[PDB]
Amino acid sequence: AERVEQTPTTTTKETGESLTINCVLRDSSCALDSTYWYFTKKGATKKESLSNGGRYAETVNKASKSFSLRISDLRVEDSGTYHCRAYSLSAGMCAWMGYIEGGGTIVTVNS
Amino acid sequence: ITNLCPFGEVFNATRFASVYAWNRKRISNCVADYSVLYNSASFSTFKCYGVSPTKLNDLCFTNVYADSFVIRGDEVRQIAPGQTGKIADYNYKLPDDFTGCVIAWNSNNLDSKVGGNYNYLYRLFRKSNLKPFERDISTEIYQAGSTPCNGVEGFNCYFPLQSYGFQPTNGVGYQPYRVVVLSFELLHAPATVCGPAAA
Ligand SMILES: *[C@@H]1O[C@H](CO)[C@@H](O)[C@H](O)[C@H]1NC(C)=O
Repeated sequence: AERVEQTPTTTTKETGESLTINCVLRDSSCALDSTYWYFTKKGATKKESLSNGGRYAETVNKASKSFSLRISDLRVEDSGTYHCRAYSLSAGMCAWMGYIEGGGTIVTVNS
Repeated sequence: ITNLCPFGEVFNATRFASVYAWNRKRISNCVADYSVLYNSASFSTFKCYGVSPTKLNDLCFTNVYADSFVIRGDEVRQIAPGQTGKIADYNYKLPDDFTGCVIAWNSNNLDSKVGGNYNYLYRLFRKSNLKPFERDISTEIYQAGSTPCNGVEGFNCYFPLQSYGFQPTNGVGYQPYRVVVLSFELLHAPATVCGPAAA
């Protein structure tokens, strides 16, 4: 079952804390060649691009085919659903080229 | 008429088929912006077999087919060459030599009710596996034993279709996913489906 496993599925956090979301491309012979993150606000349907900027930090281990988004100094506007997209663009040990995506993380931030 | 392929009619259709009764739409004589689909961000799965997604705008094809249906999220992995399971074996099967893209998105907001959506079916039983791109919409009672069945349900005599219950609060693995499979055919004939950037 070739998939991206995104954990945690849901979290609640206080304003000012940080959070880490971990993604790993499981049950694949495919290389992890690039990654992309998307957010929808709470109560919105638009999937929009994350910036990789000041509060948002990315890690990738290509060998283990895992990556993470850490969001520091959480606010209430951060509340919503985060999606990770894993790209395989080399075509060696993979039958395919393109992307598969995590199930999402539903984040609630209180104060 | 060197005009845009009606991909809107496939991807944004109000109704999608049950996987056992999967739709096929033939696409021809049109220009196709595959990049806008690939770069969209509505999709959770976009896997292209035997062709790079970033070169699709540069290629022409004799025929394109768009197959479309609904399955559960943890069945999307079965819509690939070489896979096995209820879907790949008895509902929709890709050839081992598949050229095309498998595209899917979470459709929980369209294909779950409150109290659950029961409109979607899948074939649970069959005498043998589908051949690539075969479609079986029969409701013949499946004979699982030596004992003849005579169109009558009994202890080794099963109705072959079962209902997906799409509960909206379930895990994504149990949510509905809409799926579109694009097949690209390149034969010895005039190539009628091209990207904006092709000859
Ligand atoms: C379907 O959804 C909207 C229509 O308002 C649009 O953004 C999108 O391009 C459409 N998908 C297509 C044409 O594949």
